[PDB]
Amino acid sequence: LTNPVDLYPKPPFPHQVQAPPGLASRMQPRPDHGEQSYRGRGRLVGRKTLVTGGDSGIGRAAAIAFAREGADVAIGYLPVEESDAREVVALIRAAGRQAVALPGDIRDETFCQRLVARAAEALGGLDILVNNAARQQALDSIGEMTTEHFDATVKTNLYGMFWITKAAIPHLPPGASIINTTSVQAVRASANLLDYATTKAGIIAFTRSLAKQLGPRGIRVNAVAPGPYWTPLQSSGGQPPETVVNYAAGSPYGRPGQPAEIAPLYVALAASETSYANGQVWGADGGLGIF
Amino acid sequence: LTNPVDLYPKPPFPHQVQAPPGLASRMQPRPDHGEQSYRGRGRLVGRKTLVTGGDSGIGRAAAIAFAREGADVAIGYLPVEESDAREVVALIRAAGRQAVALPGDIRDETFCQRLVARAAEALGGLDILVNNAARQQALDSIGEMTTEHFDATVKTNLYGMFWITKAAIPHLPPGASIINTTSVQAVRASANLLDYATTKAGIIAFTRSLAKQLGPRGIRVNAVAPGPYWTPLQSSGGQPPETVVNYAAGSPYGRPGQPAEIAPLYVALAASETSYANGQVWGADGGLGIF
Amino acid sequence: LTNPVDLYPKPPFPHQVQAPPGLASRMQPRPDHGEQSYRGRGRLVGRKTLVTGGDSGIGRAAAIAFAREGADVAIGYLPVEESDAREVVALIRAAGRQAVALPGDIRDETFCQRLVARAAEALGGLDILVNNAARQQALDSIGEMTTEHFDATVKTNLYGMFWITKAAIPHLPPGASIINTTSVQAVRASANLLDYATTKAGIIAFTRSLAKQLGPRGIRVNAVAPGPYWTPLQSSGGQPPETVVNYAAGSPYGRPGQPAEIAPLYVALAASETSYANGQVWGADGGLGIF
Amino acid sequence: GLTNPVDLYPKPPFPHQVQAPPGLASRMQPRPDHGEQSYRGRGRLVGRKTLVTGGDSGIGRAAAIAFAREGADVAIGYLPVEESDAREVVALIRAAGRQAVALPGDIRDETFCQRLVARAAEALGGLDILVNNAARQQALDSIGEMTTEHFDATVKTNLYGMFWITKAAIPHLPPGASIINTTSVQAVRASANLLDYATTKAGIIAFTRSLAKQLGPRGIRVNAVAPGPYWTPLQSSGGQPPETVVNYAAGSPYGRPGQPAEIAPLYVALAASETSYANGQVWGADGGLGIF
Ligand SMILES: NC(=O)c1ccc[n+]([C@@H]2O[C@H](COP(=O)([O-])OP(=O)(O)OC[C@H]3O[C@@H](n4cnc5c(N)ncnc54)[C@H](O)[C@@H]3O)[C@@H](O)[C@H]2O)c1
Ligand SMILES: NC(=O)c1ccc[n+]([C@@H]2O[C@H](COP(=O)([O-])OP(=O)(O)OC[C@H]3O[C@@H](n4cnc5c(N)ncnc54)[C@H](O)[C@@H]3O)[C@@H](O)[C@H]2O)c1
Ligand SMILES: NC(=O)c1ccc[n+]([C@@H]2O[C@H](COP(=O)([O-])OP(=O)(O)OC[C@H]3O[C@@H](n4cnc5c(N)ncnc54)[C@H](O)[C@@H]3O)[C@@H](O)[C@H]2O)c1
Ligand SMILES: NC(=O)c1ccc[n+]([C@@H]2O[C@H](COP(=O)([O-])OP(=O)(O)OC[C@H]3O[C@@H](n4cnc5c(N)ncnc54)[C@H](O)[C@@H]3O)[C@@H](O)[C@H]2O)c1
Ligand SMILES: [Mg+2]
Ligand SMILES: [Mg+2]
Ligand SMILES: [Mg+2]
Ligand SMILES: [Mg+2]
Ligand code: NA
Ligand code: NA
Repeated sequence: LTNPVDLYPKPPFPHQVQAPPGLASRMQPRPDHGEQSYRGRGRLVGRKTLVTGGDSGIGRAAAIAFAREGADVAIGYLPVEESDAREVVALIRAAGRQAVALPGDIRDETFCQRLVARAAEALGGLDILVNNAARQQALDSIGEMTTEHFDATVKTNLYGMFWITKAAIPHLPPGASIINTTSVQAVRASANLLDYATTKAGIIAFTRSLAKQLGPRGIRVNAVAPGPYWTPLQSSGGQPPETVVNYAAGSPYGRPGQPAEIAPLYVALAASETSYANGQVWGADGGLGIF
Repeated sequence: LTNPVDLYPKPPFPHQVQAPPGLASRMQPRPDHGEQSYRGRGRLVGRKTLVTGGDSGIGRAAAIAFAREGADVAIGYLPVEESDAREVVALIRAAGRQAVALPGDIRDETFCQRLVARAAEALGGLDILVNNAARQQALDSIGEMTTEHFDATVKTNLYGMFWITKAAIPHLPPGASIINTTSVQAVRASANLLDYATTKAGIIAFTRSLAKQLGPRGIRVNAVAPGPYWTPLQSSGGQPPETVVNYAAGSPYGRPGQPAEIAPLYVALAASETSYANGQVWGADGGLGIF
Repeated sequence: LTNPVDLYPKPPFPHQVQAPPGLASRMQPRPDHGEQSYRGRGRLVGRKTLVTGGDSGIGRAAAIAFAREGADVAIGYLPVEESDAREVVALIRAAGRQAVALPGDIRDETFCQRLVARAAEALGGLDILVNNAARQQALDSIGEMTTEHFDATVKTNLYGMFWITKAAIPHLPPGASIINTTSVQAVRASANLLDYATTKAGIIAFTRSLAKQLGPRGIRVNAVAPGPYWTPLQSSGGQPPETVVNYAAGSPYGRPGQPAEIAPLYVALAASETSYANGQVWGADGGLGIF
Repeated sequence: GLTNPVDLYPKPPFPHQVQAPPGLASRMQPRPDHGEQSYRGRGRLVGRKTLVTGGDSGIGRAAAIAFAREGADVAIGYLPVEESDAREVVALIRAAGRQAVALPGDIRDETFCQRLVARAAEALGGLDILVNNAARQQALDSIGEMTTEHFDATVKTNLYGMFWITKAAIPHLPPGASIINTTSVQAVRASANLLDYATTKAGIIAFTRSLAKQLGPRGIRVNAVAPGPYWTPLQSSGGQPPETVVNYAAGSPYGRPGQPAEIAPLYVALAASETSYANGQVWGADGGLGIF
């Protein structure tokens, strides 16, 4: 037994702006993605996985967990994040599994198609897809939101997911899983996250509808809804700098989550024994009590 | 007192297919938008309103009610719907008010700006905005959903709303109202409405976030969530023809709604007396009991 | 047009505590239930209504509005609230309608039955029922919550509603309306409102289930979900005194609602024209954006 | 490897099979699968000390088996008439090498709730996983037929019982402990024939969320699980009418109800010490209804 409250760092944190998408290695403190704590138990042996945004944050924690549970792992990421991605590749390989690094921008439809084709070719198949990449850039007013800002968030968080998922489904055998990362913002819908929250609510409806389409074919589609986590998405403008300094201070634990803490949700949803979880949204928000 | 169950038509309806967006005048029965039944009582006197998709369906019922409550009304619609729109223009003027007809495709960002500008110019201002136009085209499988189909739905239902709303805010005085039409599909998320349900959940988060931005400025932003209603959106491919024949037969009333029935929600949300309703989603789904 | 933000008082409010259920006339400032501002428009002429907790707060605002819309009104309240209740009786009569005053404790099943029977007898019928009375007593820890405390909340807010509603249904003709007051606490579920939040979530499910039972029989059942409002429920222990002093200071308007502002929801849900609103939860929370 | 979940378990139609409540799993046709043969532990709850109400049958039985195989000692509550189901669970717990405790009694009685927790904690040498899973569910088509006795039995079992047990348990729970409450998709599906039941299941979610905010700061996590339709005696003893039971979940995306075996992984995942930022959550497993 461990008290979860003081298991991880609490605010205040140092001032630390990065340009998006940021690097985990440059945060203060660096996030804990489970590098030391996550121990596998053979729960996903021989599975074949693609995790978008697997270089850092929640995607990285999921990639590490999958590899240690016996799964081979391809990760997508943006080229600017190469130094974070190389760490994850090294962690996958140290677990004795195959790692594939597939950099590119999922706003580009033809890249989405190439990404899935090359992941499946490299792995000799595909049977866990995690749509986790996201753009998040806070703005206090719609007056400041250009079409370029709105479009970048929607193209990353909705179109990219649509294109990748559509390309993936012909590869996925019965027994496979799709997992989409959404956010408590889907319904908390902060004033400063107008476009982001719009997409995160959309992801949940997409998940539920696609689960009804694919469930009869033996493919399960689910979503994970984090509350506030210590990731480069936040310190590179997902929240303003002063919010980052005091991130989640007012929450029940008085601290943000660390990515390590949410990896178990992804493993549980993908595992073959969790066979009646389909169309679900599983939250991990530290007591906000949203999903 | 009237028993609502028996107040309006019940299925089965005759087999009837139209190409989208369809005409209300070609439905059997023609929808009841309140042309004979809605009596105004001075609840929106002198208001200045823009209703997208005001030619037919729910938007037409809202436009008729607004005019009879003393508001001037501009309606958007697509050019092929001119014969429906002309009826709404005549109903607005018959109530003694000013009508403005503004056909154009809201997937076009520049038309969205033109629509708002011309509505405000003609009416001498703008203080009720109703984002109600939508695309809905049922498809049973993501495998048959093209990027063109997905994009048409997202550009109509999310980008059009964003562009129109952003262009309208500089016109809106303290005390104004924005109302966005969403759907029970936001959470019912049927297998055959993958892109549509995505957008309708998005609209709710957009409403909630914008309400937190604009509430402090004195502008209220709310959503209306219809269940199934008898409109040309459904018989022009929003549902497959045999579902249209049997539309809402399984509901608690055993019948779909008629547009007339939901107009009162739009009047109540816009009324100045409803001054602490902001960020809300008000349902009218006949007992499905969703919002 | 008037800015709704500045329409009503903002905190801080004087330190003030009353023994429950409290009196509206002893609050500082006295609440606005629409005594001067609510304008009837002939929307409920000849209806026959029973409002529990109609002496003060939201129920008082609804009772004034119903009378001004042309309905006869019976109000329930606790005997110690006679001084608040007689003001409401006077306002109903000033609107030209019949008032009935029916004090008693709805935790008493036999009283619940007498209440409904005497209301219908005195009015000559019954066709709007508003279950609005509630108990709310904040407590920081379950360790301090006696069975007596938990039972008082559940018996008032769940059993009382059940008994009154069961007794009323044989009187209610097709076309009648039942409205249940719930709370954003149903899902906000504050730490200090453990028993209360339980009951308010229960009320929503009760509303939805009963709407599916009675909808087919021509009786609509709906719920209203207020956010924070300035009523004696709060300064008599519903929130601790320092919260009352700063009540809703952190909300988008920076003020709580006044009961006057939510009356239009009760009128709209009761009106015959709102005929496809059944099983709904309509929020009025000032921009929290919950229901 | 990969298995198609659609046809992993039996589909309707099932034979007519009314039981008087609370019913016995051994008298269902077919007998439910609680994971007796299939669930393999992996040392995820070693040394934990657990109390599961309604652990004789159904979802609670599946949780009990999984907890024991993951290394936890397990006390179960149930009603005396279910002794024959409970004795099987006791044997499954012991065969995993754990301590089992059988604590029959009716949780509508406040005094029994207090003694249930005291006796569970005493027998196990502590308590650090509480699963509030017992429930009453009796379908009725109209409120006119619903007596105060019927309403009260559902509310006393599903809300008051949970309240009394939870309150008595909290002084025993150390930091790192878990409380898990079983709710239902009926919390928001709110069928016409489950008026009192749906009321309580929505109530359970608000109770979970509020208590998570109370206890989270002290290191105790409070969460809920939201099943869709599962093959259990709660349904065939009147939770649904007989014709619905015959065709249970035929119209769902898989065309079949869940078997309790399938939901046990949710209870293990919520309780595990590594799942340390899950608090106040409602995790659904409804086979594609897509509710929680
Ligand atoms: N951190 C939080 O507080 C929080 C809260 C709720 C939800 N979430 C969700 O967490 C998920 C993972 O993000 P995170 O918080 O772990 O942060 P993160 O920055 O570590 O991960 C986001 C990833 O998105 C990828 N990405 C962004 N734009 C891309 C593009 N155009 N092409 C390809 N890849 C792109 C990047 O590789 C990046 O690593 C996101 O879906 C986000 O919505 C996070
Ligand atoms: N009818 C239902 O069962 C139902 C159910 C839930 C929600 N809704 C919502 O109701 C709203 C109104 O639809 P309705 O059912 O009254 O149908 P409708 O067909 O009468 O109205 C939809 C309108 O959208 C407009 N429109 C569509 N694409 C457009 C474009 N590219 N540019 C400009 N205008 C465009 C058309 O003018 C059309 O009249 C929509 O937002 C829809 O999502 C309808
Ligand atoms: N004021 C808020 O901030 C707030 C917030 C959310 C929801 N609500 C809801 O608003 C509704 C009305 O409360 P209000 O805020 O207007 O406060 P209020 O105190 O003015 O009204 C509550 C009324 O409940 C009645 N009542 C209480 N116990 C009773 C009993 N045993 N028997 C008979 N009558 C009894 C009393 O007559 C009292 O006037 C309640 O259902 C409450 O849950 C209020
Ligand atoms: N089976 C489904 O379709 C379904 C669907 C949604 C939710 N649920 C939930 O699942 C949970 C477990 O039930 P189940 O479906 O496994 O059925 P089940 O019949 O196997 O378990 C319910 C148990 O409740 C216990 N119980 C009932 N009344 C009691 C009392 N007064 N005192 C003590 N114990 C009492 C009995 O021991 C019984 O075994 C319940 O909380 C129920 O709400 C079930
Ligand atoms: Mg990164
Ligand atoms: Mg049209
Ligand atoms: Mg009072
Ligand atoms: Mg049993
Ligand atoms: Na959930
Ligand atoms: Na609502």
